[PDB]
This record gives sequence, C-alpha cells and structure tokens, in this order.
Amino acid sequence: VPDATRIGRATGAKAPEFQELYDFDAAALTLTSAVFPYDSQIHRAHVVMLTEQGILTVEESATILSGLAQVDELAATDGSLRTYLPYEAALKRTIGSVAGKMHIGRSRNDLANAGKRMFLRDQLLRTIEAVIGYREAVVHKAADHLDTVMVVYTQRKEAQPITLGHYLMAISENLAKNLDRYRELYARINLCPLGAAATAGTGWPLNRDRTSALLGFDGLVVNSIEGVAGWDHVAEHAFVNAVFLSGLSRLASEIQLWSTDEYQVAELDASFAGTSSIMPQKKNPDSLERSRKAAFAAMGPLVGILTSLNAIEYQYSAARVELEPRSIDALIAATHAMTGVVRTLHPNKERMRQYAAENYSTMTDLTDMLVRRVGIDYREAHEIVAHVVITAIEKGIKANKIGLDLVQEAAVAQTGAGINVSADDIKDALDPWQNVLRREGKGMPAPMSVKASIDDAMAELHKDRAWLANATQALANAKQTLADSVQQIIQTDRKYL
Amino acid sequence: VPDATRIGRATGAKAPEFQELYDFDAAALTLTSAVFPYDSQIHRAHVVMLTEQGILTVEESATILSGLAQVDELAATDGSLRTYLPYEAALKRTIGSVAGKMHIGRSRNDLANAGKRMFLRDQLLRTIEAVIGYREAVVHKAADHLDTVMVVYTQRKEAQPITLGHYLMAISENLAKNLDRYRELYARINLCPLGAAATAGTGWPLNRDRTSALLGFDGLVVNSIEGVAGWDHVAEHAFVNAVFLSGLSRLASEIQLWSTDEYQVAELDASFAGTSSIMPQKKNPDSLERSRKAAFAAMGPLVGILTSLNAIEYQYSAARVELEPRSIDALIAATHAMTGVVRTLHPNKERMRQYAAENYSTMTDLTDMLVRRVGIDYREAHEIVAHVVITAIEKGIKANKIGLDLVQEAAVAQTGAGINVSADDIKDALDPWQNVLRREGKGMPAPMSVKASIDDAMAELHKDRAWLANATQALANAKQTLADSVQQIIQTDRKYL
Amino acid sequence: VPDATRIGRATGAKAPEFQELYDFDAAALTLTSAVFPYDSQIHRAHVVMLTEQGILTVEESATILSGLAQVDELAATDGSLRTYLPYEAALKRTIGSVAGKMHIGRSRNDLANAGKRMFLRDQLLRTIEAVIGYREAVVHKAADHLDTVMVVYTQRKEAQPITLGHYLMAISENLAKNLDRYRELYARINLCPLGAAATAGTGWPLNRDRTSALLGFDGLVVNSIEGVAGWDHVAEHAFVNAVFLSGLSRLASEIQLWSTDEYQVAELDASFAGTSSIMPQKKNPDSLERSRKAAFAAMGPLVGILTSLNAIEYQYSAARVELEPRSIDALIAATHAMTGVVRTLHPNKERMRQYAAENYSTMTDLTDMLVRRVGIDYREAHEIVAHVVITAIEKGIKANKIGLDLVQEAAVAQTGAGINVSADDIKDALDPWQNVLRREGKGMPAPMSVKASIDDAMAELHKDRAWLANATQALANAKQTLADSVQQIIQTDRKYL
Amino acid sequence: VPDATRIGRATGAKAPEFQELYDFDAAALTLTSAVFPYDSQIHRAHVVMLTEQGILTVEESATILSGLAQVDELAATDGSLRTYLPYEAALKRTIGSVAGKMHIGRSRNDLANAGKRMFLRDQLLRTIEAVIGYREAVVHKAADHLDTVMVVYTQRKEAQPITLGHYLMAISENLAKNLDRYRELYARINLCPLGAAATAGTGWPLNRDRTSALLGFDGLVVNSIEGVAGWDHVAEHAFVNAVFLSGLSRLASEIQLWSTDEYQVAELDASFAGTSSIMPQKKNPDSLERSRKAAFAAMGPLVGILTSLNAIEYQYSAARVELEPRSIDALIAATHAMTGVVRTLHPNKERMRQYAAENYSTMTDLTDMLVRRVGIDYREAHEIVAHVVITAIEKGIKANKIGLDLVQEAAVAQTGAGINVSADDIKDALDPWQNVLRREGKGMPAPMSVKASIDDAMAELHKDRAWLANATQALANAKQTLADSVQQIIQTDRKYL
Ligand SMILES: O=C(O)/C=C/C(=O)O
Ligand SMILES: O=C(O)/C=C/C(=O)O
Ligand SMILES: O=C(O)/C=C/C(=O)O
Ligand SMILES: O=C(O)/C=C/C(=O)O
Repeated sequence: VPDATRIGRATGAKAPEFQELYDFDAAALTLTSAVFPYDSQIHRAHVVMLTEQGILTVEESATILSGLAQVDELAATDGSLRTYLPYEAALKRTIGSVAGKMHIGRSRNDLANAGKRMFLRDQLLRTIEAVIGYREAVVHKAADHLDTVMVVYTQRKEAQPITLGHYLMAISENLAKNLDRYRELYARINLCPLGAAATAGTGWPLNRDRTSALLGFDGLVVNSIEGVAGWDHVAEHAFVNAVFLSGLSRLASEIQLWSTDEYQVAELDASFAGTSSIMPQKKNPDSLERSRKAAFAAMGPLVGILTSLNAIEYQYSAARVELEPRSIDALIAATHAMTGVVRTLHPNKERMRQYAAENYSTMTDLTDMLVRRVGIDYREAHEIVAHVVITAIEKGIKANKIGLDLVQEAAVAQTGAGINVSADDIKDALDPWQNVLRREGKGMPAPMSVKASIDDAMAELHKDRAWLANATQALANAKQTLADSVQQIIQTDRKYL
Repeated sequence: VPDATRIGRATGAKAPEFQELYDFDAAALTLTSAVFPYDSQIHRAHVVMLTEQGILTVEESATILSGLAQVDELAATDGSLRTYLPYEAALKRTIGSVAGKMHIGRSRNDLANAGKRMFLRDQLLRTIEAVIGYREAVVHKAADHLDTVMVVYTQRKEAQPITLGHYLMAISENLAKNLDRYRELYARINLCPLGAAATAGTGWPLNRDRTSALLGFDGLVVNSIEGVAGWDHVAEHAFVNAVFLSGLSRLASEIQLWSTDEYQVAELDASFAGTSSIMPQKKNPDSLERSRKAAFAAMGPLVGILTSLNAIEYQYSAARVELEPRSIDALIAATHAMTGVVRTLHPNKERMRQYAAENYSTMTDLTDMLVRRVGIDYREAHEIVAHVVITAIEKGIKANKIGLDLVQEAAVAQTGAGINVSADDIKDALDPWQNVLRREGKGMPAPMSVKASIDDAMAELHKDRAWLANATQALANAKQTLADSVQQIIQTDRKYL
Repeated sequence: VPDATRIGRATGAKAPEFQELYDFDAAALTLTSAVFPYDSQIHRAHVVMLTEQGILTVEESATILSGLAQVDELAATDGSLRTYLPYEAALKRTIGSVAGKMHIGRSRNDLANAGKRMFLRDQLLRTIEAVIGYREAVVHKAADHLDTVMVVYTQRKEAQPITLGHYLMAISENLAKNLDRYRELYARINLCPLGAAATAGTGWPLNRDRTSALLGFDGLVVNSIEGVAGWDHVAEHAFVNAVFLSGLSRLASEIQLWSTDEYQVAELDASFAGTSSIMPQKKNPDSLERSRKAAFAAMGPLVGILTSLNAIEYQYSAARVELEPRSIDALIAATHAMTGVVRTLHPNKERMRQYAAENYSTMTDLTDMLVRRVGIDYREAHEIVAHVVITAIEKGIKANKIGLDLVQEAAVAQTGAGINVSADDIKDALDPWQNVLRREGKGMPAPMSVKASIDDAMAELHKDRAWLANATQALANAKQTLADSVQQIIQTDRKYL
Repeated sequence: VPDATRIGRATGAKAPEFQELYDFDAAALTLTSAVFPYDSQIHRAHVVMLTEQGILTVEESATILSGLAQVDELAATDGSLRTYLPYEAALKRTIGSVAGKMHIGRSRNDLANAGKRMFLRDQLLRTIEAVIGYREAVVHKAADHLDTVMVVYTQRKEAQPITLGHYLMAISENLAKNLDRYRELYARINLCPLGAAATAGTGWPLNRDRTSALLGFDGLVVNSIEGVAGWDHVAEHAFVNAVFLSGLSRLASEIQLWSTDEYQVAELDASFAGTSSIMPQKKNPDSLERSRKAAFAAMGPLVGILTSLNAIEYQYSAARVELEPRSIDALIAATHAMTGVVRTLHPNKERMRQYAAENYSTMTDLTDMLVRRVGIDYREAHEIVAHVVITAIEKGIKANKIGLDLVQEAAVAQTGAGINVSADDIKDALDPWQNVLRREGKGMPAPMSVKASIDDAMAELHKDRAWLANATQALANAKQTLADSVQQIIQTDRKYL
C-alpha cells in the first residue's frame, strides 16, 4: 500500500524528516512509561549505595538487584508496574519481604524528581544533537550561496540587497545562542536530588555523592527541600524549547513567503511538500506549517508549568505540571523537518537577482552616494531619492533603469537645484551586486564577510559537537560503572554467601 | 495628612518596601521615555565613531555633539522629541542641516535594538542587585534560626521536623540558580547590534567595535539581520522574571499559610500588614498577596513576546511585543517587599515546636527505628506505625504521648507478633529535635549541616556582589570614556577651528 | 493484585472518580482517532445529499455507502485508514473507481472542520453533563448544611461567620454562569461548514442545508472562507475549560486548606485521599492536587490555539493548534473527582463553630452594634473594636469571652469616653450563630436566605438538564435519520437495480 | 512643528485612526484613576439607599452627598484621594464625623468589584461600538467589490477564484460572532455585587435591588461570596478581546501579504503607511504591524488573570490580576486603525484578475468539468489535471493558455486514453470569472450570493446598533435617576431641616 497523499504534484515519497511530523503524536510515550527505565536505574544505584554504607547486607542487596531485573522485564509488558508502589509490591511478590528495604532513606518524592531529571537530561542531549544538525545544515547551505544575491526584508517589504548565505548565517547565530541556553540548562538539570527523601533528608547515613555519581549527575541538589520542591529546571526546559521553536517558526514563515506563487524566489523540495485532495495545482508547504504548529504548541507546557508553580508553596506538590515526552518529540520532529527543508531548498537565483535589481532595494546606496559625493546631509539626500522612487513608480521605470535625467529632475523638483553626480555613479549605486560587495564589514552580506562568519561558525560547531560528545560519554561511563557494581554484588553473593 | 489605611490593627506606617507595591504602577515610565536617554548616548557614541572614521569633520561632529545636549534638555520637557525622527528634526532646527549626518550608516532599527538593550541591561543589574538583597536577607535570617524547630510541609500536610533556617536555605539555593539565569542572560543582552543599520549593514566604513566599546557592550551581535531581527534576549528576560517570581510567589504563599489564624506559626511585622475597612480584627497579608499578583502578571509579557515572535519571519518587525518598564518595576517592588517580609518575620517558636512534637511528623523516625532495631523491611514497619497513628488519633493521643503499649498493640494487631523495642527507643524516635539532629547529611536540617550551607551561601554571595560590582563598573568606565571623547571633540573644534 | 497505593491510612479502594485522574492520560485518543468516526458519518451524509441532488446515481451511492461500512471496520484495527486520503484509497481498493466520487464538491478542509466540530460537540455535551453533576452535588451538599456555622475567609484570614451551605451556593452560582458559557459556545460549535469545500465553495449544486441537518447541526457556517478558516470556537472551547477549571482549582485549594492539620475543619473521605511511601501519618489530598494540576494544564491549549491564530492569515491553515481529547478527558476526570470530593466531604462541625466563636470573626457585628445603638459613625466604632481585639489578643481572651469591661476600656482608651451598650448587646453581637441569622438578605448565609438560593438553583438545574436532554436527543434523531436514509438507498439499489 | 515621520513616500498626515496606535500607551489611565469616578457614583447610590432604608437621616445623607461633590473635585487634582480610605478620610475632614456612616453595610471588597464592573461595562459598550464600526466598514467595502475577482489563499498558496467582497464577508461573519461573545459577556458583567460587603453580607437591612438599579445593573450577583470572589467576567473580557484581536491580526497579516512588493494586489492608503529613516523606497505597513502587536499583547492579561485565579481559593483576594485600561485602549486603537485600513484600501484589480487567470487557481473547475462531462471519478480527473499543471509549468504556459492539446496529452500520458471534452469546455472551465459565477450556493463568491450575505449583514448590523443603543440608554437613564435622587435629598434637607 503506497502513501495515498503522494498524488499529483506531491511526487515521490515524503522525506523521512517530513514524515516525523505525522508520526510523533501517536508514538509518544506517557511520562510514566518514559521515566520508568530511569527509576529502575535509581533503584540499582540506591541499593548499591545502601550496601556500601552497611545498611543492606550483600545477601539482601544481591537478592534485590536480581529481582529488579525480573520485575523490569515484567514491566516491559505490564504497565501497571511502572509506578513505584506497584513496582515495589511486584518485587515483594518476586523475592520476598526484603524488597521493602530498597526504599530505606528514600521517598517517591526524590525518586520521581531524580528520575524525571534523568529523562529530561537524555532528552536535552537529544535536543542539542538535533539543534546541532539544524545549524550544520544551515551553515553548510550558506557556504554554497555566497553569490546568491537576493533582497532581505523588513516589515515584509524589500529592504536592501544581501545573499542567501548572509541570511542563513543570521539563523546560525540564533542557533548558537539557543545552544548556549540549552547547555546552561543542562548544568541545572544534571543535579541529583536523591538523599532528600520526602523533603527533609533522613537519619540513615546515605552517601549522596556516590548515588549521584553512579547515575551520571555532575553534582547535587544540596538542600533537601529544593531537592523535591525544585521545579525551575522544568519551566526553563519548556522555555528554551519555546523560544528556540519561535525562531524555527520565523524561518519556516520566511521560507513560506519565499515559496508563495507571488514571490517565487524559492521552492520546497518535492519531498517536503504536499498537495490538495481537490486542487490539483497545489504544492503545499505542509512541512513548514506543521513545524510552526509545533512551535505554537510549545507555548502550552511553558504556561502550564509556570502557572502551577505560581499556584503553590515551596513544597513538594502533586499539582505541578510536567514537561511531557510528546512535547519534546514534537520539537525534534520539527527540528528534523526544517533541517531537511533547509538542506534541500531550491532557491530561484534568477528571480532573486531580478527583484534585487528592479524593485528599488538599492535606493539606500543611491542616497549614500549623494551624501558621499556632494556632501549633503542624509535627510536631504533621502528626500531626493524618495522623489526618484515615487516618479519612477509613476512612470513604470524599474530601479535598474533609473538614470541621470530622473535623478536630476528629482533634485530640481525637490531643492530647485541640480546635483553633481555622474551616470556612472548612479549606475554603480543601483547595481545590487555592488550593494552587496560594499557591505563588507562584520556581519554584512559581502562574500568575504559571510565567509568569515562561516569559518567562525564551523569552529563553534566543532565545539558544540565536542561538548555533546563529552556529556554523552560521561553518562555512558557512569551507566557502565553502575552496571559493573551491580554484577559484582551479585557475583560476590553467588560466590561466598 | 496621614496614611488613611493605617487604622486599627494596621499600626505604624507601611514599611517603605511595602509601600513600593502601591507606587510602581502610577510611577512607571513608558518604554519610549525610559529608552530615550540611552538613544542620546548612542547618538554621541555613533558620531564619535563617524568622526574617528573620517566620515564627519571635527567641525561637523562638534556642532552635532553640542546640539545633542541642547535637544536632550528640550526633550526633558517635550516628550514629542523622545522618538528618533522628531528628535533629528529638532536637532536640525537647532544646529542646521548638518544634523542629518548623524544618521549616516544607521537606522532606527539598530538604534532601537541597541537602545532597548542598554535599558534592559541597566534594569538587569538593578534586578540582580535586588535579588542579591533578597538572598542576603534570606541567608541572614536563616543564621538566626538554626534551632527553630518546625515542621516542613508536603502537599500542604505536615511531613517531618526541620528548622526555619533549613527552610530558608532552600530559598537561598533557588535564588542562587536564578542569579545564574540572570547573569547568563546578561551576556546575551550586552551585545551591540549597531552597525547593522536597517538589517544589511552599510557601505560606510564603520568601526562597530569602537561604537560597541563606547556604549559598554562586551561584544557584538555580528550578523546584521540578527542585529535587528534578534529578540530572544527579550523573551528570555521575561522568562527569568517569570520563573524567579514564581518562586517568590511560593514563599509568599508559604508565609501566608504560616500566618493564617489556624497555623499561627508565624506573624507578619505590622509594617508589612494591613487591615480591613469593615472587619476590625483583620491583620491582612497585603504585602504577600500583591507580591504574588506581580508574579502572576509577569506571565503576560512572556506570552505576549513569544506569541509575537511566533507570528512573524526572521526580520525586523514593528509587531514584536516588548518588555516594558512597569513589568520590571513590579518585580523590583515585589522583591523589595519580600526582602523586608523575610527580614522582619516573627516566627512563633513555641507553637512551631508544639506542632512538631504533637502532630505526628515524627512517625518516619519511629518507622526507621523499627527497621534499624529489629531488621524488618520498611514497608512492614510502615504499616505498623500507620496503625499507631490511626489508633492514636482515634484515642486523642498526641504523638509525643505515644508509648510502648500503643506500639506493641499496633504490631500485634497488624502482624500478630510483638516487636523488640524499648520505651527509650520510642521516646528518642518521637523527639522532634532528635529528628532534626539525626538529619545531618548534606542539605538536611541539622544545625551543623545548615550552618555549612550558610557558609557556602555567604561565599557565593560575596561572588554575586563581586560580579555585580564588576559589571556595573565596566559600564561606568565606558560611559565616562564616552563623555571624555565627546568633550575632546568639542574642545578641539573650539580651540583650532 | 490489589491497589498497592492503598496502604496505611489510605484505607479501602480509590473512589472511581478519584481513579479517573490516574487513567485518562494513558487512555486518551489522538485527535485523529477521536474524529475518524465522525468523518465516516460525514461521508454518508455527504453521499446521501449528492444522491438527492442527482450528482450520484443510486447504484453509485449504494456501492459507496456499503463500502464505507467495510472500510470503517478495517479502520477499527488499521489506524492508517483514519485520515482521509488513505481511507479514500482503501475504499477504492474495496468497491472500485466509484469511491473517488464521494469527494465531489468537497475538500479535506471542510471535512476536517466539520468532523472536529462534531467531536467537540459531543465532548461539549459530555462536559455540560459532568458540570451539571458537579453542581448537583454542590447544591445537594448545601441543603444538608444550612446550620453548619463556620467562618468565611478573605485573603486567607477569618472574616465573618457563615455556613457551609452558604459557601457551596457561591460555587453553584459560579457553575451556573459557566454552564451559560458552555451553552453559548455550543451554538457556535454546532454550525456546519460543509459545502465550503477548499474555501470557496463549488460549482456542484450541493444542498448544504440537507447535509447540515443530517449531521445534527442547527445551522450553517455560511461564508465558505469562514467555514474552513473559522477557528474561534476552538479557542473559546479551550477558554471556558480554562476559566471553569480555575474555579474548580479554587474550591480544591479551599478544601485543601480546610483539611490541613492546622485548620482541621474538614476531612477528605478516605476514598479521595492517599498516603506516603515513607511517612505513615500522611493522609494526602491527592484528589485535590491532581484536580488543580488539570486546571493549570488547561492553560496550555488556550495559549497554543490563540498563538496559532495570531500567527497566520484568515485562511485555512495546517499550522493551527487543536483542542485535543486528552485535555478534555482531564477536565472530565477532575470534574468527576471534585464531584465526589464534595459529596463525601466530612466537615468537622464542632471545630468550625469553635473558630467562629473564638477567633474574632464576630467583631464586625460588635462594630455595627455600636453604630446602631449609640449612633457613632462606622470609622469611630471600628477603631474602638480594633482596640478590643488588640487588647483581647494581648490578654489571651477568646472573642466569646469579650465582655462589657473590655469594651468600655477600649472606648475610654480610644475616645476618653465610655459607651452606652449593655452586656447583653455585646453577648448577642459576639454570638456567631446570631451573626449568621442577622445576615438574612439576598445571598447571605442565614438559613432562610440560603434555602431560597437552593430552591432557585434546583429550578435552574431542572432547566440545565432539560437543555442537555433536548440537545442530546436532537443529535440522536439526526443520526437515526441519517442511518435510515443510508439503508433506504442501499435497499432501493438491491431491489430495483 | 510637523509630523517628522511624514517624509518621502509617507505623504500627508497620518490618518487619525492610524495615529491612535501611537498615543494610547502614554495616555492610558491607571485602573485606580479609571475606576474612581464610578466609586463616587456608588457612594451616592449607596447613601441614597441607606436613606430610603432609614439607616441615615436626611440631614446625614444630604451632608454626605454634598461632601462627595466637594471631595470629587479635590480628587480631580489630588490622586491620593482616588482610593477609598483616603477618600473617606478627606470626606471626614470636609463634612465631619458623619462621613464614616457612608460605609455602613459596605466594604472595599464589594465597592471595588462593583466599581470595576461599571468601568468594564462602559469599556465593553465602547468596544462593541468600535467592533460595529469595524464590521460596517468591512461590509460597506464588500458592497463595492462584488466584481473584484481575485484568488483566495489556503496555506499561503493560491487556491480558487473569489472576489474581494466575498473575502470581506468572511470577516463580517467572524465579527458577528465576536459581537455575540461581547453581548453575552455584558450580561455577566452587568450584575451588581453591592450588598455582599466583605463577603458575607451584613445585618443592616439593605435594599440591594435599589442600589443595583440606581447604578444601571440589570440584576444582582446574588451570593455574597460570589459578589467579592467572582472574577470570571474579568477573565472572559480578556479572552474575547484576545480572540477578537486574533482575527484582526489575521486580516492585518492577510493585507500585509497582499501589499508586499511581490503580490502587489493591494496597497495601503498613504495615510495608513509610513516610511524608513534610511531606505527611501519603503512604504511600510506600520498600521498593520502595530495592530498585530496589540493583538499579541492581549494574550498577556488573559494569562495573568487566569493564572491568578488558579493560584487562590474561592475568596476575595488582593492577588488577582486585573484587566487594565491600557489593554482595552490598545484594542480600540487597533480596531479603529483596521477600520480605516479596510475603508481606504486600494485593491489592484487588474493584477488580482491576472493572478486568477494565469496562476492555475482554476484547475479545480477543469477537474470538475471532466467528472461532469465524461463521468470519471474525481481522483482520476484530479491526477490528469495535476499532470496538466506540471507540464504547463515546465513549458511556461499560463493557465489561461491551457488548451485541448495539453489536456489530451495529460490524459494519454496518465491513462493511455484520450478524453471527450471540447476546447470550449476547457476555455469555460479556465475562465476565472466563470469560476466565480458557478460558485453561487450559500456563502460562495458569486455576486448574487455575496449580495445576499451583505443584505443579511446589513440587517444584523441594524440589530447590533439597536442592542447597543438600548444598553447605552439604560445606563444613561439610571445615571440620571440617581442624580435626581441625590438633588432631591439635598433639596429636602435645605428646605425643611
Ligand atoms: O486537501 C485539500 O482538500 C485541500 C488542501 C489545500 O487547502 O490546499
Ligand atoms: O477593607 C475591606 O473592606 C475588607 C478587607 C478584607 O477582606 O479583609
Ligand atoms: O509517597 C511519598 O514518598 C511521599 C509522599 C508525601 O510527600 O506525602
Ligand atoms: O526607519 C528605519 O530606519 C527603517 C525602517 C524599515 O525597516 O523599513
């Protein structure tokens, strides 16, 4: 059975990244099912620490640890075992009364806070990975379009000539700062609240540092109230998602206008567009609009979470709103979709140049030339060139057809006086590519300036990947260190007891 | 004329911090009037750079710079001159046509982005200052209440014994992370977009680094589109305000419950409470409720800003929502009010202790003691002690009156078997102060543990103040460097030209 | 296997309404799966109308209609068939090329708008039913507590004496107005956009009224753009949900304070409370806090939907955010939970009376008595009684122990003059039940006044149920009328063709 | 001094409605100053009722009423007198101790709730007036453009031919339903809470109906708790503002795309456009973007209000967020601005027609013609015409140049078979005006169908104005009835006492 939406102008298959936008909602896990595997890691790390602190015997610990493996497999198909007390009771039915001792010095409150942090932690690295891939495609695309002259817009009106590469590097700088936000957030998510128990700690002599290290945390949530009442990292995760996706909506919207039947300065790759069930001419920006949809929806969790925090005391509370898997899955799908949109975008270079040459985005350079050549102030030069545009539009004269006669008329009609410039000055001022070349300072569209920004971004991207690789490897090491400690307890018991 | 609200139980005057909550709304500036002084600084810094780049003659520059001082004073009483083009036109009427040259290589777009950043920058240091003062009062208050035994709550139910000092250090840790958020934000606000002009830079050879340095920025917004389209720092400023104030609402709510007629474990200082026009018995938490009001209201700008970014392209746009002075003023007023609330709070130490001793928050330690002494698992010990509580409540027996007989009954009724513990074990387990002393690990309420957290917080507070002092001094130095460069141009012209 | 959370003080099973709060998230349908059955109703109603308009032959219509039944059953187990074009293609594979004719004069745009309206329509009647059951329990509970004297609070401080019945009838009036909001919304949801096709209608001679009537709509969305671009009913549905649940959060919060260990003026029924895995004394308000959680979360869809509308043009758009089943399911679960909370709530009548008599909520009546008996203005009487309270608190004198001596002292100390009232006047003024009886105007807590409000509410509830019964029956009639028309076409073909 | 922004292409003056967008922020009142005049009306109405109930003597009443006039005039220049207790104290200093008796049976709680309702009530009629003027301009504009053929868009892609009049009547239907929302809200705002006093009523025998009638309310908020705790009408006012403005943003956005340099199918009137300080060619949609800005900002109050309600109990609370004058003023300014935008919009009729004829929006009619003429199913006809478009685009053939040859090729290439249609069938199918004429059902763009919608809208507008006139006159009558009752008391005292 084929994809029934790939009819008419919707040729070929959906790009896989495009298809993600349609699949994440039905495939998303509940928070309970997403967090459960991390809870079972906490059970092991907590039991190991209890053993090392002499609170559990090795026999007790080994019996518990082996039971966890059994119940975990039961919970793979029995969802009722994915919350704590049902899980603890199933462990009791599996290994006996000793199961109850794994909760010594512990509560559902610090267990849940820690487990949710571990889930958000992995999802944050997953997000940073996707955002890096987004930035990579943006920069790589820019490197191929240093000569792609086109107009930049302000207030949805043509402003001045730039290049497509110059535009994309604005997105690169946006993404660099959102990656900073995410990395800054990671340092606050990756703190271990275990040891706070209900909210006040415990009399049992826990080693909170050992539990934290075994679970991959880089530090503690120290105060025990903050350990269970702390929720700002959840709100912040929701916010960075929201603000990052607002910039993704803006690019999607920008490309959607580029790809209107009226602009026709860019076209979506067939693999990122759909069509209509009724209108055969439609090549619809489904990828862009469903990406924006996800950006709008990300407003919801942010408001729900902050509302819930505004509604309570500084306590553990079951009334706090969560950041759910389906919200994060939507962000990833949208980020992947726009990664592919950018990679496969087809700019219409000729029409881009045509607009730059014909639709008066070069008038600023004409104004600047008057100021530079004859020394009038900018406001006076501005009034003259404005008159040029008004007259040119009235007469149907494209910007690249503006000449000495029209400029002299405007100056006379506006000041009563001619103005001392040549037809070559005017010609050079109205050449959109010369407009680009002259804008060669930092962050400006001249190829050498955009090229420099690309070089800096490629260096920053290397550091982005390095930060991600180190954070990921640190978690993998701790997770392996924990698995080793678990088997060693089990082997010690099997061998000597 | 006296404060007519200070009647009956509302004795004395409002604390000044309390009064701030009533004054900020009517006293708040428009964004235009708040940003205008920074725009005039930009005019000077931009003109200086134009002069150093040989774009303006010294005569032109000096004439402009002296005119700015004149128009600035006019704008002190003529609000119509607080937007750019009216200001430029007034400068033209004051010094002549040369006024128009101060806009060379510049736009309202990068002028406004930079000016708003300078405003938010100062307001961010103002906020960091206030939050530091908030944390100082919280830590200083904690240092005086290491022995103030009281219950901590979870889900608005008494949980376990702690101390007031232990609770306040949860707030200290919350504020430390919000100070990190604010400092992280500062690095993104303190970037200079000047030189982007409309959105694509300019052909004029500007020195963007010089303009940035003269205005106190620590770096550039490089890409010219990002310079004018960039708005994420505004959304982020709104967010940190929102999440920080949500924690302030939670403390306000916590104290409001403490100070209910039913809890009576704390009382507001008369200078932070009001009364009713009809009910003479009322001592109302006006300070707390208007502080929460400001926290709820801070949700608004965050949503408005993010909505506006989700609604546009990655362009300069006049449709973007701003963070306004009155919102920031509300945060400061609430932060100052809660600073004073915490400083002057009157805890009722005797009733705090009474609840800890009588209302069963010590049952966990009783449970832990069974596990420790006889070795039963925690779940079984938990069921027994639960039976103790049920029976004690039925019989009207306060927790500190629970003895050997009642514990043995519960064990028998629940397991058919007695349990091997002494009356001294039970007595020690139900002593709320011993509950506190036993919780002596990291972040737990034992005095030595809270004392350690205070010591660390005092060290962190020293670094908070140091970061603030350095950031503030850097702006003062640049502002003085700019004033010097302005006079030197004016003096050079007066002397030689 | 038993409910492992029902341990210790969590006796018995969860009330079913309580359990709903734990089940709705994992059980919720996607919007696609929830809307799909309504789409298949639209296919039938649209085909019937095409037949009656002579666009389809009876043979064609009968073949299509019988195929719909076959594909519907396939889609019961094949989720891929729950969007239109896969469904249309499966119908094609089932009955042949004629399947494509069911889309004549139609689009996915007006099909989806109509199908989602039908879904929200049924969910709105479901919500109105639940809210009615909520109000019924509130009023019925009030009828049993006309004598249950207790204090009302303002700003979380005891204010004046009322009754529990009086408080609950405030909730009844709140719910009456939310039922008006919902009924007003229903009239805007129950409009049929079918016939708009893509956005501009069609050349085919459709009978839009017939399609609308067959699907239970009470009218048309006339303009074809509004038919597909119209989305305000979705935003409004989200809003009424949000504001209704904010009042439910406020009642939940009110009861949670009542049931604190410090108030102890009400207690949750065991079937609506939980306990702690660590603290055996906990009787936790899980029902209340998860109900508030749902109220906070309802903020999310409202913001997401409105953001998406603010982000587009007045067009059909795939970027619009939806109101999803899981959000509505959460509201129902919370409404059912609070319905049972109210029904089974255990007020502590004796302690309610004690607070009313002892904690100075009667001071207003004492003030009013001075004004009435000696004729002083209210502000002067207020200052005297305030002095009474201050002195009584200082001396540890409960309000019901205030006598002639203390009142005369305050008057002297405050005015230098005694005051002409008797000890019987004071006694009557400080009697909390007399406070209630004297408040006998409209909407006041006196039994006869609350009884009147109950009578009016019982009459309004009869009209609520009548409106719901009529709306529900109208849909059932249209749905049966449609099923009949479908079989008749099928029978006509089988018999004559 | 001229408007310095009216330079270059920004010719003439701003339209006054355009200028409103720049003035409302600095001119907006605080809520305190906006509500104060209504509070003084309440003082009079409450005193009158106290007199009629025999609680005040005529001498007392007359002395108070005359003092109110004096203090009101003082408060015109002394803002400190615009809150109750300062006002009451100034009245005391003016007429003596008797001033305190105006507060008998009353609180700041029900005074403030009622006063804010009266303010929102007037602002709601002001809003309904503005929205009516908005709808009038939309319908009147539509009546002049029944022949203005143009394409409608879906997903920002050309869809099918319509007319400008047809598009505007979608807005008319949107506004009709928002007027229903506002009128429905009015019935809930226009309820009087006076008589609730603090929250529990009073022992004084007030006539709540008389006070309500004197102040223009159409009924009571009955229950006294609901009278002071009730806030849903504030949230609802914020919501209708938000959803109404979201539709205004969508029209603004739609027109902004129409007026891009690339569409060029409409142009703003010079009086609703601005220009750039740097780019002389700019004709900027400042009116549209600042209108959308106000729509985004309206999200803020809605979220702040609902958050505050979610944060409290069902009590009077000072923590509740308000709907402020500046938010309402922004809506009015945006509504007035878009009223003028629509009135003065310059459609480019020739280019509108050109797009309709050339850019393939007529392909649906071509598809429908195949189905109608040869009887193939719609999906097969759709695939053929899709092939026509693909081939036509490849060959650069405008839609109106598609002929018999190209259609036969597509049919052959796609089915191997020709198709039995004439060149005249194709020609008629591709004629965009015939596309419009054929869409003649209800709500479709055919002139006779749009004309009918206009006739119905003109009838509905007459009823809109009639509802507004009646509501306004009812308030004017009550306000005059109150002024008369005040003088009569004053005259009775002056004459006989
Ligand atoms: O699939 C449809 O029926 C319409 C799609 C569109 O609006 O382009
Ligand atoms: O000032 C009043 O009238 C009431 C205050 C309160 O509710 O406590
Ligand atoms: O279930 C727990 O571990 C704690 C519950 C509570 O905070 O009361
Ligand atoms: O006024 C300016 O400087 C730029 C305006 C624009 O972006 O069009």
